[PDB]
Amino acid sequence: HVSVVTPDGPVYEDDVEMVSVKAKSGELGILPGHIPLVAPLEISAARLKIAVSGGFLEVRPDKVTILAQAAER
Amino acid sequence: FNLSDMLMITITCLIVFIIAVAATRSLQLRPTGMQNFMEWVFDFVRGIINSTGRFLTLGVTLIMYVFVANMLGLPDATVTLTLAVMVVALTHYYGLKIIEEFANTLTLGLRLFGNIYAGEILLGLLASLGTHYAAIPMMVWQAFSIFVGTIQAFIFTMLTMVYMAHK
Amino acid sequence: FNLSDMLMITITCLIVFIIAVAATRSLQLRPTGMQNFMEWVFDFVRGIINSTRFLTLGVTLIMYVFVANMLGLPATVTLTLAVMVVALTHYYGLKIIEEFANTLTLGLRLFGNIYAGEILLGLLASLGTHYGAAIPMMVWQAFSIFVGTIQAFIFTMLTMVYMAHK
Amino acid sequence: FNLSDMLMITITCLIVFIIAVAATRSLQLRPTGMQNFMEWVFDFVRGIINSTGRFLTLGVTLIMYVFVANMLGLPTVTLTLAVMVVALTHYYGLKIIEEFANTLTLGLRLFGNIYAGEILLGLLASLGTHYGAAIPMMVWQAFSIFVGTIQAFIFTMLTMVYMAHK
Amino acid sequence: SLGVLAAAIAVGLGALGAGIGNGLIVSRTIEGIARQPELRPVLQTTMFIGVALVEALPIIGVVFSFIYLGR
Amino acid sequence: SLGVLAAAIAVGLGALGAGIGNGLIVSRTIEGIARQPELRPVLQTTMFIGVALVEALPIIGVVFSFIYLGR
Amino acid sequence: SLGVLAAAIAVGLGALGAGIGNGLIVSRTIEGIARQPELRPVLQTTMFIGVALVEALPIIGVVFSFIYLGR
Amino acid sequence: SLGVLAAAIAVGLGALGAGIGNGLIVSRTIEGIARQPELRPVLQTTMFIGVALVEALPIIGVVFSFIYLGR
Amino acid sequence: SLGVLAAAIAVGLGALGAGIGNGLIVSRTIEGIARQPELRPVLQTTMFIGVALVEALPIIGVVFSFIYLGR
Amino acid sequence: SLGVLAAAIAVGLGALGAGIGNGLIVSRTIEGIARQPELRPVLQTTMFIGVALVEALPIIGVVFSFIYLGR
Amino acid sequence: SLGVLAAAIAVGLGALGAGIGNGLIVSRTIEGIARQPELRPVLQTTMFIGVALVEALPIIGVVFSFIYLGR
Amino acid sequence: SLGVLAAAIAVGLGALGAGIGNGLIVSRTIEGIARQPELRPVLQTTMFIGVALVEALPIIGVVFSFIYLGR
Amino acid sequence: SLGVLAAAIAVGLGALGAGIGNGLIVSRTIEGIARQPELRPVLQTTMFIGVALVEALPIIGVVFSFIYLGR
Amino acid sequence: SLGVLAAAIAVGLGALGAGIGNGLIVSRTIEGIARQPELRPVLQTTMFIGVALVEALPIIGVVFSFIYLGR
Amino acid sequence: RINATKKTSQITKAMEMVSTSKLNRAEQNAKSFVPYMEKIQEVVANVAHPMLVSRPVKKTGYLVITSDRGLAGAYNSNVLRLVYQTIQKRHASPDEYAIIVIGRVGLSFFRKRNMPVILDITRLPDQPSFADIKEIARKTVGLFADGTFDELYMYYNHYVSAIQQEVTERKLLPLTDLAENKQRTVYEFEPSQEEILDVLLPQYAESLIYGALLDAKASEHAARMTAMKNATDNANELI
Amino acid sequence: IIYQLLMFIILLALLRKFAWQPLMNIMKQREEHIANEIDQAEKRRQEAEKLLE
Amino acid sequence: SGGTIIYQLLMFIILLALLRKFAWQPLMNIMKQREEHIANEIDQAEKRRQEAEKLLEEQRELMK
Amino acid sequence: TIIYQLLMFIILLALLRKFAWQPLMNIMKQREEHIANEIDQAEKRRQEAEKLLE
Amino acid sequence: GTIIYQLLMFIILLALLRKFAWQPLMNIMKQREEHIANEIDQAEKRRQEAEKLLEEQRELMK
Amino acid sequence: SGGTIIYQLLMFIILLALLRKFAWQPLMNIMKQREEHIANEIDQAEKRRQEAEKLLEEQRELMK
Amino acid sequence: SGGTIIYQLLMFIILLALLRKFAWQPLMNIMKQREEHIANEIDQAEKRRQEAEKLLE
Repeated sequence: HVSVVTPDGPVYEDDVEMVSVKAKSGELGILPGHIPLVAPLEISAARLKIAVSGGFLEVRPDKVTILAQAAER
Repeated sequence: FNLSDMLMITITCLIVFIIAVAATRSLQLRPTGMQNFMEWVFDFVRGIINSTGRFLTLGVTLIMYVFVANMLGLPDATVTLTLAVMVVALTHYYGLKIIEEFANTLTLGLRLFGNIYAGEILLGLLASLGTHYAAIPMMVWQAFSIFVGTIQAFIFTMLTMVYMAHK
Repeated sequence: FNLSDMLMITITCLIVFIIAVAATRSLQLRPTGMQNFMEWVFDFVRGIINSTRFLTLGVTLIMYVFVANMLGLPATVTLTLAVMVVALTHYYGLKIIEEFANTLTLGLRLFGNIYAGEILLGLLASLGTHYGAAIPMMVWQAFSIFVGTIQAFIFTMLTMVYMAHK
Repeated sequence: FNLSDMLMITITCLIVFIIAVAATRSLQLRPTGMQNFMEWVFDFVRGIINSTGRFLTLGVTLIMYVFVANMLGLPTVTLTLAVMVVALTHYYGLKIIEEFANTLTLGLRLFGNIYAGEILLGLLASLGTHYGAAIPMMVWQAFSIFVGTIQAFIFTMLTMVYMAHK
Repeated sequence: SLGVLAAAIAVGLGALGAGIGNGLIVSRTIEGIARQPELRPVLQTTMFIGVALVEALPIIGVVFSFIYLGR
Repeated sequence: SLGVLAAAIAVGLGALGAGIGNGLIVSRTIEGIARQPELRPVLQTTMFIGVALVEALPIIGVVFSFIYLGR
Repeated sequence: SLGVLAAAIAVGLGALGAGIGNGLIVSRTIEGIARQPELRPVLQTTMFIGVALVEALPIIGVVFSFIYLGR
Repeated sequence: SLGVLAAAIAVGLGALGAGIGNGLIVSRTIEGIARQPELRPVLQTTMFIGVALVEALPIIGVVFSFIYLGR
Repeated sequence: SLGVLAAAIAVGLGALGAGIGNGLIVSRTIEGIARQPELRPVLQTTMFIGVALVEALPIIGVVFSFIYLGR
Repeated sequence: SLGVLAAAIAVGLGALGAGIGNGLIVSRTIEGIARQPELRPVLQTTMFIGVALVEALPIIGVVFSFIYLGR
Repeated sequence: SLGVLAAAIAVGLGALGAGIGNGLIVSRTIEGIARQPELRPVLQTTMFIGVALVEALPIIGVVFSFIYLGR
Repeated sequence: SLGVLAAAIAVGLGALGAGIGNGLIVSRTIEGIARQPELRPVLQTTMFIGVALVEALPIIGVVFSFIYLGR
Repeated sequence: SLGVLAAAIAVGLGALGAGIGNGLIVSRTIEGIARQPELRPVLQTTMFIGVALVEALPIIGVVFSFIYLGR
Repeated sequence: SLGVLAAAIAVGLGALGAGIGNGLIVSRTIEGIARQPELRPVLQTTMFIGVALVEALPIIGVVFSFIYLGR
Repeated sequence: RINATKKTSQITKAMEMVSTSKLNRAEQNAKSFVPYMEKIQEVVANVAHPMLVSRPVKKTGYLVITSDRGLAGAYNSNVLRLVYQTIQKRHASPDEYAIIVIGRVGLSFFRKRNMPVILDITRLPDQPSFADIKEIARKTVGLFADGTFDELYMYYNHYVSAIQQEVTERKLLPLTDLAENKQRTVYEFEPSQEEILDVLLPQYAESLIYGALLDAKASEHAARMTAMKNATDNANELI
Repeated sequence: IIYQLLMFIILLALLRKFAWQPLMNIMKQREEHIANEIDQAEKRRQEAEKLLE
Repeated sequence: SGGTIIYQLLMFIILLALLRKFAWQPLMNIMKQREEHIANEIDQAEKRRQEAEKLLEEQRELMK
Repeated sequence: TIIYQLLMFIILLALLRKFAWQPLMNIMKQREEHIANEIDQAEKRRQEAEKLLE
Repeated sequence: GTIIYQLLMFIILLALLRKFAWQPLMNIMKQREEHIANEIDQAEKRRQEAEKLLEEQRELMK
Repeated sequence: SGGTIIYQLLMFIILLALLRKFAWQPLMNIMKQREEHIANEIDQAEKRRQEAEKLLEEQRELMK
Repeated sequence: SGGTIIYQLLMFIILLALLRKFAWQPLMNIMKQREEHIANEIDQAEKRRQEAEKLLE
């Protein structure tokens, strides 16, 4: 699951086999089975295979959730 | 002069001639066969130039020439030095720092020549060992020497493009 | 045979025997003094074994090597001890050659550590007698004793892990 | 005695005296020109002392004298100065001999920097005279003077740190 | 006959330096491509140009060693 | 005479450099696979090309050392 | 006859080059083991293949040193 | 004789390599233990296996050095 | 006689320094580029000032070595 | 006759390797201690274990130097 | 006699040191410029003074080597 | 004759090994102080203890160097 | 009489050590200023005091080398 | 005789070791100061403590080298 | 008289029904807001600095919650009374009497009492969105970060039952009471922990500023509905 | 340098010039296919708008 | 060395044949992938134009 | 010398074991058994008391 | 002379180390013994309290 | 009396002229900035004193 | 070595004392007087402001 969550509510909760995202430290390519880590987003348009405008990125080998506010498809 | 070197240079010129003629023998809308490979290599050099139009022409000619130069060695320093000098002069005319840059260009040409001579020396040592007396090791040596020559040609083209862009 | 080595071995065995007798002079539910020290060495060796049947063998080996290193304060034996330990580990249960060399290397390392300490102490004592560095001599003896204690612990741990692997 | 060294020391002393006289020719609430430079250097040394009052005057004179010595070279004493500085630092308030060794090493390092600069300048001048790299010679004098200045400030900072530690 | 020894020493030094440089570069680009797979073409291109630049000097060293051995 | 020792030192330095090279190389690719388990074959192939690329020069050095020893 | 010197220095250089390589190899493997224990078999296999690859040139150097000592 | 110097050089090189490798191993084990405080057993077994493989070469080097010194 | 050996050691040390320099440079730049995929041209430019600054001295060393070998 | 310098280089190399190993050991263990104030006795005990492990080859090298000097 | 070898050794060691220093300096400036591009000018300047600082002893070494060769 | 040269270099690498050794010992000390100042005393005890073993091997060399000088 | 050779060797070793030291110091302060532009004056004053501190001893080494060359 | 060469070798090795040690010891300090600027006084305390400990070996080494040169 | 009281009862009952419908509408958002809070709490607990420790206090801001319109029983009055009592008790100095208001009635009361309003916001919809409060939350958190105050507090009513609107208080002060999660999982940091925490802390603060206000809106709607039902019954029995 | 100049002039001239002339016959055709498709799509959209009107 | 040169040429020819025996498939696959990409790029535009024309005809018929 | 040393070491180890280590192990096992018996008695008494109260 | 000098040095070292090592070793041994005794008498007191509670519960039920 | 001293003096003179022509402004503006800061502090103090005196006089006049 | 170390130390001490008593005491005294004058001006301004406030009250 690559479900994103906003204070108003969820937006998308589909499954995926590829994740890409631009973070403040740099670009990241996330794959299933990745080590848990934390990285902050900086007004980036995350792409799966939507916009975030400020938020946090957490990864778990099971699933990845991108919590942020003001996110639209 | 060097009669053998002149004959070899003429041989590479003729080889490039027939290769280009065969590549552009027929014109159509869908490049296939040799035309497909020509389109692919043209796209590759165009992308390299964009990363680092007018100069893509002689860039392609130089790439093909060094490819042929690496090619016939499988079966010279003056030529490499002259080519490096001509490339440096063309880059300067297109537009101790200058002396240093010329030294680096000469060093790059000498490095390509040294790779060629390293391959030649390995082949000669293998031939001498055969005369004294390794088909698979000879095959591996020929393969990786041709591979290294191709990468050296690509690196020389990229360095020339970078120097031209800087100038 | 080596008369001096035999005498030293006999002295170390006697010292270990009297130490064990004094530690086990009496038994009770409250260990104090020497009994407390024996309890704490037993707990430490048990914890080491658990981290890495042979507990009493390890305790006896630790006591023997500690007494041997302490006696030096005032190579054949080390090789024999290493060979016996390797044989016991093998019987309890290229690459084999390297594994066999490793135990001899550990034994030789312990032997060389004690030999270097003894040689340095003897040279310093002879130099001081001929022409008195009491503080540096005491520091050197304390450093050698500490190094021997760490070497004894390392040898015990190495024997334990080798036995566990075997 | 060293007549040339004594004459050079007297020359630097006279230069320092006349520089101080020019700097303190007049006193008021508005520092300008030479007074502006004197105020700037006084503020800099005061800030350095605060980072690392009573010894501020000594620091000012030592900095001025070492700057004059570096400037003069453009056209034993160092050991004596280092010994005097170490003695003053000790009297203000193997560790002691180690600290004396570091002080002597710092003095010898400054001396070696000046000596190497002078030797290089002399060799370059002799080579140019015999068979004239005016621009490289000027560059050489430039960074030799610059390095001497940084060495002077480094020595002042080290002396201040030693005095604070003492 | 010390020229042979001199040439061998130069060749060995050049080989060690080239090995160190190539190891550093390719080890770093391994993590470079491991962090984000999508950049592989660019990373491999700069990979190859960098290793060529690194190996440039060792070829000159080998040529000089051969010349010295011949002399 | 000295050619044998010249070849010996040449091969020794070549081997030392190559060893540092592939050691760094394997350490970095192992860190990479630890980072992202899903890229195992591509990391393996990149390390496989890299080791040959770095080790190319020491083989030439060894060949030159053998030639010198023969001389 | 410095053949003994040549062989010994070659062997020493080979061992010195090898050891640092193997250690730097296994260090990152144990780091990955600490980071994510679930991949112990694959990191073990990669470790062993890395050490096997690294300890190749020193072996050839050792045999060459033995040959040189014989000669 | 000269063979004594050769053997000493080989022994020194082997000792330096083994020290570097095993120091790196034990430092990385300390780092791993600090990172994860409950993996001490497996970390220790990996430590011992790593130092064993690292020091494998030095023993053979010492044996060859002794043989050369005897020669 | 000794002049050729002096020249050889000079060029060898120069090659060592040069290679280590630009290898470290291009490795760190690969890491930075993989960190930030964009802004490639500025780093690709700084490549060559860095390499020239690193390699300035060894060319003078090689020239001096050739001069000494002449004597 | 000339075994004195052999013994000297042996002890010097052994000491240098031991120093590097110990420096790495203490650096990493105190870094871990700073990272986590607890488990201090565990860290110290493991660091002494590592020190005893590393100080193995140099001692044997010193003994070898002693017997070589005797010869 | 030995003056040529002395000058070559001095020049080579100076080149090695200068290469190391410049390599580290411009590699870290590339790292910083990749971190934040805004301060590009001040990093370039500071790296200018850094290069000037590091490349000071090798010049004196070259001058002393020339003097010794003359002697 | 050569003993004085042997003895002088015996303390040579020992000083180099000790200096290169404890250099990393104190660099990590400040890192813990910078990360956390409340643990200043506990870090100082470890570093003071650690440097003793770092310089332990060179102490064996210098005394042995004096013996070599006498012979 | 090899005195010039000894002096040049000492000068070269000092130059290499100084080069490494200034490279490390100035690279670290470059990283610092890139991290935090605000502390620039403090970073530069620490830069100069540190570079003077490290370069101190090689100056004494060069002076001793000149003395030995004279002798 | 050889005493001058021995003394110069000892001085050079000690200088290289001291320079490397001082550079490594001081490198992290700029980063620490940039991270917390408030710990400036205690950071200078650990500046001037331990640097003398590192440099103590070079001073004794050069003193012994001067003694050997005096012979 | 009869017609007037009948009309008043009718209109009061109708708008009480509207209030109940608004309560029902707000309950959906209150129930749907949880997952963001759960995720951020888990992440903060896993990961864990200026705003993480206390300091020598010098001033304290007092956030309060009220309603744009009145016509409530105790919602806009109990919080004001409690806040005034605790202020007059603790914050003896006017410098420490710093306050922040969000409701029109509270604004009027504090203007009458002559209190130093620092920042204020009014004219908010019945069901607000994030962007309408984000600016105020960012301003307050930036003020706290720069250090104008040294302690933060919120006063409001928490919805526990339709007829029971309990009043309570929380602490937006430097974070101390963090509930450690049972499954403590250790993550890595790409841009390092210092920057990670420095970026996450304002996110947590401006998320904690929510939840409380949703509960306050639900409580005020419940109080309105209950008071108007009581008034309607009183009018019916009087008629 | 005369023979090298002749060879390089030929390589930059004549042969490669004609080859670049023929490669255009494929590249421009491939581009013009998409260009004509886009133009036809625009014409069809205009026809649809006219039908809507 | 006429015989050595001939032997080297024969060995190089055999090496080229052996390398081709394993490298003919990958290079041909890469060329086929490029050709398929170009063909798909052309066919997408052709299909889009045809669909637009058909939609225009349908809209005109509906309008009539 | 090696064979005699090994035989003496083996004999001394066996004698020390069978003389004190077996008695020392017996004493340690007795202490552990006493502690375990006390713990088991406490647990049984607590369980019986809880059952009686319930 | 050398043997007696070494013996005197060893005796002086033991005397010096006695004062610096008696306190730490004795403190550690005392702490270990105190922990063991704490475990033992905690178990004994828990057993006695359990027996007393059982007797009290039986009396209360009776 | 060799020409080395004269050559060194000429080189020093040329270096001094170049250094002056290339660095007169950087030192001059720094000195002027320090002097301007001191003058600004003095003028601020004087203006504050004058304003305080004027305010006291105005308050006295208003009271009277 | 030499015998000018004592003379150099005596000259340094004499130069220190003479430079101090000739310029350093006057320059430091002038700087202290300027600082004290600035402080006195600030204090006088504060006193004038306090007097103005008292007169207003």
